[PDB]
Amino acid sequence: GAMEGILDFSNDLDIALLDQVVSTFYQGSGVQQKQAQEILTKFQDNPDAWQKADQILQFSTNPQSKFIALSILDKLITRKWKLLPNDHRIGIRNFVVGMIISMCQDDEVFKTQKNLINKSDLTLVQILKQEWPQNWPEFIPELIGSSSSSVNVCENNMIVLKLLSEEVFDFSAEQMTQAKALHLKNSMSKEFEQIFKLCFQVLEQGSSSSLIVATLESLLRYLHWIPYRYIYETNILELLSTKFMTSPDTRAITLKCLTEVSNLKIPQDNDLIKRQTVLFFQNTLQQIATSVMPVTADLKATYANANGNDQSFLQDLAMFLTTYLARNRALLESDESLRELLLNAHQYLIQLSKIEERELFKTTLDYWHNLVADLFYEPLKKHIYEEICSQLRLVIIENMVRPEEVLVVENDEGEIVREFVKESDTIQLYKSEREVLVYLTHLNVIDTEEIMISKLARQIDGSEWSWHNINTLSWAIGSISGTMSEDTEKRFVVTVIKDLLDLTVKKRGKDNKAVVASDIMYVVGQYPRFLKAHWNFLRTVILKLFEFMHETHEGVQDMACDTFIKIVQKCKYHFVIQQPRESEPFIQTIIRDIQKTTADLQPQQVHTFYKACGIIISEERSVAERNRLLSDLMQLPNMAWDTIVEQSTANPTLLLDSETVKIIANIIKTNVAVCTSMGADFYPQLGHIYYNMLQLYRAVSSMISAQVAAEGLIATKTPKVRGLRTIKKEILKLVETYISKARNLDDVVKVLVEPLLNAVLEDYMNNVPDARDAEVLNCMTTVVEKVGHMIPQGVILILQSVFECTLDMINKDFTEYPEHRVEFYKLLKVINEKSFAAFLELPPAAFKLFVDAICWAFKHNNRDVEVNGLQIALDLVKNIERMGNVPFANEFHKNYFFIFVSETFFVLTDSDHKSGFSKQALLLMKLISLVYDNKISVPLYQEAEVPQGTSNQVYLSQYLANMLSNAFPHLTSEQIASFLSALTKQYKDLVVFKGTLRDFLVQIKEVGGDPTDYLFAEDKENA
Amino acid sequence: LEKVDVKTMEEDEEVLYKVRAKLFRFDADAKEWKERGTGDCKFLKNKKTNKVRILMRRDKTLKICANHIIAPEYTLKPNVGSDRSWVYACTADIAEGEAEAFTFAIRFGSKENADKFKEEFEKAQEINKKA
Amino acid sequence: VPTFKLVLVGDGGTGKTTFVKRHLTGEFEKKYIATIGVEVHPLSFYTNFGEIKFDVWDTAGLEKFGGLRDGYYINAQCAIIMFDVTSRITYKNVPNWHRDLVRVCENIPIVLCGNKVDVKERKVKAKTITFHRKKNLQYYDISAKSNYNFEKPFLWLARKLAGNPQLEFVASPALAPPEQQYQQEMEQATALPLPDEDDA
Ligand SMILES: Nc1nc2c(ncn2[C@@H]2O[C@H](COP(=O)(O)OP(=O)(O)OP(=O)(O)O)[C@@H](O)[C@H]2O)c(=O)[nH]1
Ligand SMILES: [Mg+2]
Repeated sequence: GAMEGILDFSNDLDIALLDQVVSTFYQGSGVQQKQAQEILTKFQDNPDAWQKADQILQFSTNPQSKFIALSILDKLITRKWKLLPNDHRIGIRNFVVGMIISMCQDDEVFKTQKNLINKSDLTLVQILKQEWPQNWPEFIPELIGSSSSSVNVCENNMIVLKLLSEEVFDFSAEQMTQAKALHLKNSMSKEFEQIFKLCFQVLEQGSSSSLIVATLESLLRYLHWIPYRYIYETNILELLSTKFMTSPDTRAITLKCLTEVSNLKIPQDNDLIKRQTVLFFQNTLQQIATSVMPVTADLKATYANANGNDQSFLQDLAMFLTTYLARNRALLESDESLRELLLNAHQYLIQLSKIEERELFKTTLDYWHNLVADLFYEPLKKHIYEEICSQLRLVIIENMVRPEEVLVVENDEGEIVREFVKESDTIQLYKSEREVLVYLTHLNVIDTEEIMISKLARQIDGSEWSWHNINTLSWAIGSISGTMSEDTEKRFVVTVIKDLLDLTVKKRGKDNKAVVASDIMYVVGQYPRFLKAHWNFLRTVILKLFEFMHETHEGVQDMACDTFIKIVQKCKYHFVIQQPRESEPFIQTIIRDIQKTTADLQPQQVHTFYKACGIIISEERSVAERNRLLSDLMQLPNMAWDTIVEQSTANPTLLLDSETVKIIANIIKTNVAVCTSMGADFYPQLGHIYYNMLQLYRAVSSMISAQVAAEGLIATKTPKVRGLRTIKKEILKLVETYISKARNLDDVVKVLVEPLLNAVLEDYMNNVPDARDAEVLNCMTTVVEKVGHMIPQGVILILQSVFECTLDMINKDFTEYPEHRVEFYKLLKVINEKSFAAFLELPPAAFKLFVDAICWAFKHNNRDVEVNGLQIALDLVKNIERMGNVPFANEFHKNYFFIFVSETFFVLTDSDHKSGFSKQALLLMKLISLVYDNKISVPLYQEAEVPQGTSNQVYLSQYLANMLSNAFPHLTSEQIASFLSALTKQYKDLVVFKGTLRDFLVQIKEVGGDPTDYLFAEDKENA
Repeated sequence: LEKVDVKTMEEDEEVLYKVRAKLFRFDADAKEWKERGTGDCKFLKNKKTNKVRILMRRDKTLKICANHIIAPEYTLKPNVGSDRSWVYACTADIAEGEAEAFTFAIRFGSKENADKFKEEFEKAQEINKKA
Repeated sequence: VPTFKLVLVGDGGTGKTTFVKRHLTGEFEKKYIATIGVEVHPLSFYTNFGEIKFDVWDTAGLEKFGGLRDGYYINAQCAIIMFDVTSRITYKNVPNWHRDLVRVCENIPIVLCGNKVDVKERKVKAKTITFHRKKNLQYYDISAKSNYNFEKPFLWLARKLAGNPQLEFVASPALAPPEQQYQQEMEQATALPLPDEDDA
């Protein structure tokens, strides 16, 4: 209705209506707000809307209308400014400068329309990016003179210069060509002496808190790039660290400025700059202790109360102290007069490390890591920090977070439950805490042992008992494994374990028993050195894990199986020998009792238990003994298998029996688990089941095919068919895991591969798309990777059976069958690396589909596919290059060289594939190099397309000039020719070549880009 | 802002049964299931009326994702995709405002939990019928 | 009761609209349909300080659909910048979103969220993620899919905006619910498989 009136540009713009459209969008709601939104987006996007901007700025009574007019002008200035007659260009600059002056003059508007003034200031800076200084040489001297005219104009000028510095130095890379960015940086550098004088004058003399704050904000940006003499040779560091730390309005920005200075690498032989760096740190800490809070203050409380800007200030202070000390604490460590300042600054960091805020704790911990690693390695330093280190031991011990192996956690209603999600953030924080604590413990193993043992006493006697407290102590105790002598560790671990054992005696109830069991398991898994030297202790520990496997808490049972694995990975030798005073190797006793030990476990935990037994067995290196152990371990699953095979061989309809399918899947998963720990040693068990297994794969396959035909593609989502497909998937995973690890590749080729190919490939090709398992391609990729070099004809079968029918599933869109798409390109990749000759046997129509499939991969946004795509293209080009000056190579270039060049230009240049930029460039450089290095033997053009014997060089350049001219018609022929002249000279130098592509990507977003920008590199080759 | 004590409106109910669950609603305008919430599903019996409702809340935000009487008329049916889920038609759910009809599916950790849910849902239907 | 404008920004595809919808209706939208310009959605939470309300301006991250772009940020009282930890280029763009945002909104609480931490092959690891530190932003690893930390950005914002760090999410009141034609919808709902039967 009426709101659409503003989209009619044949009529005058109605400002009062536009104002109402804008207020409907910002202040209204629901459907009206929605319609106003779509209208304003059309108005802003009209190619002519910039012509209304002056009118809106003059007459609008809505500051949002004016802000959007400025966005309109911003897009013109950034994209089309050069197309514009000098008439429009001067009038724009005049009315934007005029607007800013108006606003500065109106004290109430300057105070109340910050948003609009800051946006107007930004719009002025965009015009500076286009016209200054070559067409506005007076800008800076004038801005400096006009600053005395008015305290609002001076303040606003600081804003403009802050945004100018940002746009030229912090954000130019990737939004301006290299040449333009250099031009602007040079121009600001040449005028900076005048700007610093103004900025310094205001700081020594200025008055208005808001003017001082705007000046310091601009100073923060200049500190990113300006010459060091401005920082150290003026009196500015004394100002920042005294006067501006005292006043709260300037404190936050001052600390950020000093943090920028504090990260600077200083010239080491300059004793006066050293003294200056000491002095500003001295002043800054004195001001904090005087004006903000003394070293003793409880920053944990201050931070939790969150009054005013306290959290931000405590974050800025941690950043300032950790930045300066990581760079300069050596300046403070040798002079005895500075010792108190060194230790006070470390003491504020200790108080900051008590704050409950994970991100801030990680910032301080990263510094403590830097410090304690230096104390561990650097001579004569640890003694200075002894008292800081003591306090830090306590802070880390008390704030330990949950290791990843601890599978039990408190839910929101105070119950101890199995964790549903792994927490990568917390697992990382645990690892950084451990690294710091380990160094700390090496620095004073006596002090660490005393703190932990004394905390442990307060847990046992109940005085400090809580889940939190026993957890953080146990995690800390586990985390320092490896730091004590074997003697000290023995005494310490005996004490800890006896104490945790007596805790599981007091502390009844499901919750308490889960907590303490988690902590005993975590500690015991962390000390295999101790276990290995103490057989009676190791034996008792495993027996206690087997007890924990009967516990009704699933977290506890899960943790018991994982700790069993974790112990046997280190301790397996002691399970395989016969120990003194025992009648047999413990592994025999374990295998014998497996049914009893595991009766209360879920199937997944049982498979883990078998995997642990497999780790033990593979320690035994005589083949006969190891083989018998494997046979004894596999007794239960092999007996279940034999009967399941007899039975379901005699009654195929069992495979529809939910129960039978679950028994089969569990037997195969058990074999996967043992195969995963035994690897090459698993062969004799795989040999035992292999023939009947692949017959089962075939019977299950025919069931699936049948069910789908009888019930529809929806059958693939039913519990029956999903149970069947789980069986096939586990069979493929078993074979893959074995081949993955095999040492005898001859038996893989001569015994495993041919029955495998024959069971799997035809079945995959002949099922409907929804019933094909992507895991088939995954298994084939392992096969080709391990043994491809030995089965060139098998590789050809693989390709014939999966290639065209997979390509057909994934080449309609980018979304459907995401796993097949990923495995497909993995498999094509490994075949192209290892068995390139398979692709030479393809009939030409299929080879064409292969090139098509590579280009398709590279239009994906799915990272794993795109990356494989670009890599295959590179390797294919290399494979072709490697062949002779031969008909196949020559035909390849005649048919596909330009397909690859244009497809790679396409993804480089559209705005949808920015993540593949490096590999697109590498591919392009190699394609250019084939021509410029004279690697292609044959003319790439057709007979009578071009004069007598023209080079591939000049033909490539003509092909590209034409391609780019049609793809980017707004570019001049000159800009295209300069671009290409640069590229074709830079194709050996990745850094330069990519700067050239990036320049092109800037220029294609605008009109009238300067073609000389592509000679940027010819002048650092000059300079 | 001032601390506000205002409460759950479950204080005059007894918890007959509680189970962890994931709730879905059927979207007919698309041909699809949409998740509505994961959390504790509770059967709450009013101590005054002896009426039993299902009240389910999402973890963390504690927002309500099912709030309806367990009507005797309702029937739990299997979904073709699952051995651990029920589907049933609800005629008056107020989790999101005024009463609306839905087809819900509720899925559990295990077939054992789905089985106990059914037994308790039918127990509650009996309570509701005969009072 | 109080309403706060929240602007949600970040690269295309990082999970902005998915995360909002998850909070609005509980659903997990699997498809990617890029937002165009902005969509505005009211979202309320019940707290121990009463109900607090956000108008969530879920903005477009693809440049072709940017719409008014920074014009969306005017009057925002808080913000979430989102990236995806499975795509490095989305974290590389975070300083660009933050720059454009704080030029318009100089003094608001802002949460940085690294989404999709449920994905095995994580590309932007913990030690890379440090942008928030000098910029005083609150940072969470989150996953709209697994719900990992999915409530934390709003809880943190609510505490900042209410100026009360003891604010907590509480159970909303559960009013008593009230006392033939629907048989076809049951036929077909029972015949359509629930998603993620083997995730679950
Ligand atoms: N694995 C995983 N996928 C997610 C997660 N969150 C979102 N997604 C998927 O990521 C895609 C992102 O979708 P959107 O939420 O529409 O993206 P967006 O950030 O709004 O994109 P624009 O609207 O273009 O700015 C969808 O396919 C989601 O299913 C997550 O936590 N984990
Ligand atoms: Mg979106």
